Amino acid sequence: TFGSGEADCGLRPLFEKKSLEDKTERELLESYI
Amino acid sequence: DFEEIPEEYLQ
Amino acid sequence: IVEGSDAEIGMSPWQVMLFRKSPQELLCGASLISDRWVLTAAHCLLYPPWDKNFTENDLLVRIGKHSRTRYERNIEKISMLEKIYIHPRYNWRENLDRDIALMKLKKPVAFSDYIHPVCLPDRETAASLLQAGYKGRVTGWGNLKETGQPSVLQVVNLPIVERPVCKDSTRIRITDNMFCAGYKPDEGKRGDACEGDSGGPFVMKSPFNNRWYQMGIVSWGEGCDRDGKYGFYTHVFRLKKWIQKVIDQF
Ligand SMILES: C[C@H]1CCCC[C@H]1Oc1cccc(-c2nc3cc(C(N)=[NH2+])c(F)cc3[nH]2)c1[O-]
Ligand SMILES: [Ca+2]
Ligand code: NA
Repeated sequence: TFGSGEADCGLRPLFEKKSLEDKTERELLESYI
Repeated sequence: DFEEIPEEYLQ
Repeated sequence: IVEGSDAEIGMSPWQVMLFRKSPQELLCGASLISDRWVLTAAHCLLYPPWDKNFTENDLLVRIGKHSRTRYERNIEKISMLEKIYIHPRYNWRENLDRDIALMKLKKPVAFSDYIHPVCLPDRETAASLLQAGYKGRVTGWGNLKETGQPSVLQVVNLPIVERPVCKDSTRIRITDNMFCAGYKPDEGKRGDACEGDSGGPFVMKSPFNNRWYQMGIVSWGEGCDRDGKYGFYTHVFRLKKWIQKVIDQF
């Protein structure tokens, strides 16, 4: 249930699930130092 | 400018 | 979204569109957190100052979209609402403090490559990610300029700003239930959410487990992308107990 959410929440079919990155997510990851 | 949707969704 | 780009297909599978049946118009953005629950900003549904008070029957929720105006046959799903719950202490009189609402759908939706829920944060994730300097992402079909609307979903990545800076950019009283984000005038980069984007998600990607979490809801701003100004978002983690409660009560 929540805590996280629907268990498989936040993993995108077209990206995470296929190990593909979208064009600007790296920007985010890089800002976390 | 919104295209119409299936009448069925208004009800 | 101002100074943002077109999203990629399936980039934000949790993005929802609140659609009005008569007139048929985009009302606000929203997010899919379950197969039966949508999360939005309470001011998109109830805002007495302008005489706005929408009920179940006046809205439609459209999930799986990319194009703003077209009925994407075989891709998006349109659900009707069963119930709407507004936070009991939503403050429309003064600063839109606790600007959150939950909508229960008539039937569960099925996930697809374009429809998938977002995760809600937990204390630890909020703690480690909600730090000034860290960037989040906002999406929506809202205005492209303060003073038109895009053909597809737009996206922009913005840094979280130090609370002092947020408070010193406005006259409004900021509470612990909001945070602000955006670039400072001496940063070069621009970007902000705008009218039409209200209700949608501000999300971050955890570098620990690779999941996307929704940290904020687009709440308000003064103008769109003005220098010295920032966008304010509802702090989802601080209101989580309310979320859990209605979802495990209804
Ligand atoms: C669509 C109706 C629904 C009922 C009452 C609110 C009204 O919505 C709105 C009407 C006019 C402006 C906005 C709006 N401006 C906004 C500006 C910003 C920003 N960061 N600069 C934002 F995040 C959300 C906004 N939302 C807005 O959300
Ligand atoms: Ca890890
Ligand atoms: Na700004």
